[PDB]
Amino acid sequence: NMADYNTYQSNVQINNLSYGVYRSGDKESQFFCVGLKRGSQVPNVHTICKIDVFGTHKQGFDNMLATARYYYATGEDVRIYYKENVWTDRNFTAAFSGNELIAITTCTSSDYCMGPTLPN
Amino acid sequence: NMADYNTYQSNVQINNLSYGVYRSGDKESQFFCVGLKRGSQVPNVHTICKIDVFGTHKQGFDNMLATARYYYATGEDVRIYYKENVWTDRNFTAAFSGNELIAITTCTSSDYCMGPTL
Amino acid sequence: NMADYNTYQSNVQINNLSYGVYRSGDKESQFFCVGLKRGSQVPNVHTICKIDVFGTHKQGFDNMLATARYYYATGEDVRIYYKENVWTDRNFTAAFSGNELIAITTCTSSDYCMGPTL
Amino acid sequence: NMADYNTYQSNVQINNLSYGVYRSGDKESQFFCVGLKRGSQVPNVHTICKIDVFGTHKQGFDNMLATARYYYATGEDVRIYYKENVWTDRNFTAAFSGNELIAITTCTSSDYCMGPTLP
Amino acid sequence: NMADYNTYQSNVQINNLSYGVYRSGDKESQFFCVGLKRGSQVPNVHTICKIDVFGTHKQGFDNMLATARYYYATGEDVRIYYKENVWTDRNFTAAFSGNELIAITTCTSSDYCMGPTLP
Ligand SMILES: CC(=O)N[C@H]1[C@H]([C@H](O)[C@H](O)CO)O[C@@](O[C@H]2[C@@H](O)[C@@H](CO)O[C@@H](O[C@H]3[C@H](O)[C@@H](O)[C@@H](O)O[C@@H]3CO)[C@@H]2O)(C(=O)O)C[C@@H]1O
Ligand SMILES: CC(=O)N[C@H]1[C@H]([C@H](O)[C@H](O)CO)O[C@@](O[C@H]2[C@@H](O)[C@@H](CO)O[C@@H](O[C@H]3[C@H](O)[C@@H](O)[C@@H](O)O[C@@H]3CO)[C@@H]2O)(C(=O)O)C[C@@H]1O
Ligand SMILES: CC(=O)N[C@H]1[C@H]([C@H](O)[C@H](O)CO)O[C@@](O[C@H]2[C@@H](O)[C@@H](CO)O[C@@H](O[C@H]3[C@H](O)[C@@H](O)[C@@H](O)O[C@@H]3CO)[C@@H]2O)(C(=O)O)C[C@@H]1O
Ligand SMILES: CC(=O)N[C@H]1[C@H]([C@H](O)[C@H](O)CO)O[C@@](O[C@@H]2[C@@H](O)[C@H](O)O[C@H](CO)[C@@H]2O)(C(=O)O)C[C@@H]1O
Ligand SMILES: CC(=O)N[C@H]1[C@H]([C@H](O)[C@H](O)CO)O[C@@](O[C@@H]2[C@@H](O)[C@H](O)O[C@H](CO)[C@@H]2O)(C(=O)O)C[C@@H]1O
Ligand SMILES: CC(=O)N[C@H]1[C@H]([C@H](O)[C@H](O)CO)O[C@@](O)(C(=O)O)C[C@@H]1O
Ligand SMILES: [Ca+2]
Ligand SMILES: [Cl-]
Ligand SMILES: [Cl-]
Ligand SMILES: [Cl-]
Ligand SMILES: [Cl-]
Ligand SMILES: [Cl-]
Ligand SMILES: [Cl-]
Ligand SMILES: [Cl-]
Ligand SMILES: [Cl-]
Ligand SMILES: [Cl-]
Ligand SMILES: [Cl-]
Repeated sequence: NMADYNTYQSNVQINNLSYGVYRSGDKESQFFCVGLKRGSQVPNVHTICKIDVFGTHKQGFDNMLATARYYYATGEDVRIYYKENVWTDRNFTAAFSGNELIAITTCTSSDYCMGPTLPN
Repeated sequence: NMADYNTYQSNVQINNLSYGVYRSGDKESQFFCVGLKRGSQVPNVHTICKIDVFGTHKQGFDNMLATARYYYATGEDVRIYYKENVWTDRNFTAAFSGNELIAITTCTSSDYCMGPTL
Repeated sequence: NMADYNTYQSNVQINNLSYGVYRSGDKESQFFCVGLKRGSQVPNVHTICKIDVFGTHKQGFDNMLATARYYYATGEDVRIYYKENVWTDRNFTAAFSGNELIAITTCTSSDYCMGPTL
Repeated sequence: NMADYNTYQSNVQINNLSYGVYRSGDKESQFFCVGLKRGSQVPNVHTICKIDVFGTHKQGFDNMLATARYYYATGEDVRIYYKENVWTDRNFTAAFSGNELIAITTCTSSDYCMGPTLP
Repeated sequence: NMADYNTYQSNVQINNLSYGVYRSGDKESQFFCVGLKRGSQVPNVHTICKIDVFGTHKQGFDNMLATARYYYATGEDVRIYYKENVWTDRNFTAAFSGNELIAITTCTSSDYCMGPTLP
């Protein structure tokens, strides 16, 4: 069991994207946020964010951004691994969410995406 | 609300892009500007720039550039958050604008774009 | 022969890609993994990973990611060089594998891929 | 007017591209050059270059290259701002030119390219 | 002439690409190699490599790689400038080559590629 990989939404698509610069607390940050759909439906949790200088995992901001962007471009089916209730900037969470983006993997069927699932 | 996110234009397209290097004050800078339209119309503020070593927020130059270029390439509907009357180099502002680029988010209808609204 | 180039699969395709951030041991890491098919079949070794701050070769993370993603986009025949039984984090291996990604070369025919062979 | 923005070619296309590594003096450098055309014509200035550790603006090498490469790909109309008589290495300028690349902007018509112009 | 720019092959296509990590001479390195064709033929020197921590010019590894990947993608006509027999790790040379990548420029036709040429 990988820590932080037990909260995911599978077979979703990235259909919105935000990227910006922002001062939060006392730090100048960059952030991006993905908006999620599942076909014509909107998943329960639909907005996941990553911030360069805040979070449980500060590494990989540029790589995650490029990855998100590619998937937004193709619109393909992906699994999004995320972490709930991370951001405490109430201004930020009101506008986007408290969710922190952890990983994105691809799917090869309505039923299977790459990466760990809750056993079983 | 999010500081610096109260000034924006929704459902615009990035129909022109400028990138260049330039000496301003006594500092060597990089800059890019987006030119905007809303359909056949030109909005109030239509030129918005970001500069690597100047501005209210200096971070994110490369990621903001890569992002603007993506949207220039697709011609898709976006919202642009910016900050007014930032640049003090009067040669620059005359040629482009005094507007600093803060964020770019995507839009799915004339109603909804991602990010905070007022 | 070249150290670490004795183990490979030729003429497979990358049909899935994983990228994420993860704490392993005491380190904050990035990883990505390619998932492999050979046509419609799954090959013996089907999952190969690279991690920025762990491995036989920590260099080239961004360039290896960029390369994988490229071949994922095209779906072309590649030959993949890898090192088995590298990762010792048993939560990682169970979720992906213990194979470390060493190199990716291209293929012009079902008979030839670039790079050393045994 | 912006200092280095008086010299430009409008509504051209980048139809050739060079990139390489080169020792000039005792300084190891990278350079890239754009080759220009105007539809079927070739403008007065047809070769323009940027070098990572030489020139009037050493910054923005990676971004300028990515920008030029993109425009090379789409082959679209751009405006090119440059600086003449920069490069002192006579081997380099005989091989390419003495022109330094300052900026690249896009054009939405034959009448308009983004960026300043003269009177 | 430009030092290191007198050895080249014009109007070739990059038809193969290798990228990997590797330990040589007790240093941890990245390398990539382009493989070349000329139409239905294979030029005299068909494999040219660049290595991040070794070579006559160690700069520009990411930019050269990105450049070579682009031309692998398009399969278009290019001129490759290289330097011969630089690599001394015989494992590597037997597997790939001993040639170091110096520059890549684009061609408009079989008469003209960008960059310095011999008379
Ligand atoms: C492209 C450009 O405009 N560059 C100029 C920058 C930018 O306008 C600025 O960084 C964006 O915020 O500004 C430069 O001039 C500033 C500098 O001389 C500082 C010196 O401390 O003063 C600034 O004015 C301040 C002033 O210091 C405060 O007392 C108070 O009045 O606020 C004003 C707000 O501007 C100058 O604008 C710079 O070098 O930083 C000149 C650049 O050409
Ligand atoms: C993602 C992951 O698996 N990370 C683990 C890493 C990687 O397996 C490793 O870096 C791959 O090269 O390994 C970690 O555990 C190693 C660490 O405790 C070191 C301390 O010296 O010991 C390693 O085992 C060695 C051992 O040191 C040798 O004496 C001999 O027994 O061989 C083994 C072979 O590995 C541990 O693998 C790490 O801390 O780097 C744990 C990571 O979670
Ligand atoms: C991929 C690879 O082959 N790496 C080897 C490198 C490169 O071939 C080299 O950098 C090419 O420029 O070479 C290594 O061995 C060199 C090293 O031991 C140095 C010591 O400083 O000597 C080099 O040969 C010199 C020689 O010392 C001089 O007398 C004169 O002949 O110049 C030559 C230049 O080739 C060795 O080639 C290295 O570690 O740098 C071994 C690498 O595996
Ligand atoms: C944290 C969590 O709830 N994870 C669930 C996930 C979400 O609950 C769900 O997506 C909320 O929108 O749902 C998962 O299972 C899904 C199925 O319930 C659905 O019928 O089909 C989906 C694929 O199209 C998906 O398999 C999921 O997204 O994987 C299960 C997961 O643990
Ligand atoms: C190092 C060297 O000899 N370089 C030559 C080059 C090579 O010999 C050749 O590429 C080996 O395959 O050949 C050059 O001239 C070429 C002609 O030999 C060829 O018939 O047509 C080529 C264009 O398709 C080209 O004109 C070259 O590649 O430029 C000359 C170069 O110095
Ligand atoms: C974008 C954001 O929400 N930043 C906030 C962070 C993050 O919530 C945590 O770092 C999450 O781990 O927490 C703070 O206490 C901090 O570190 O300054 C306040 C800050 O404003
Ligand atoms: Ca051509
Ligand atoms: Cl754990
Ligand atoms: Cl979890
Ligand atoms: Cl949400
Ligand atoms: Cl993309
Ligand atoms: Cl304006
Ligand atoms: Cl496997
Ligand atoms: Cl010229
Ligand atoms: Cl074209
Ligand atoms: Cl245009
Ligand atoms: Cl060869």
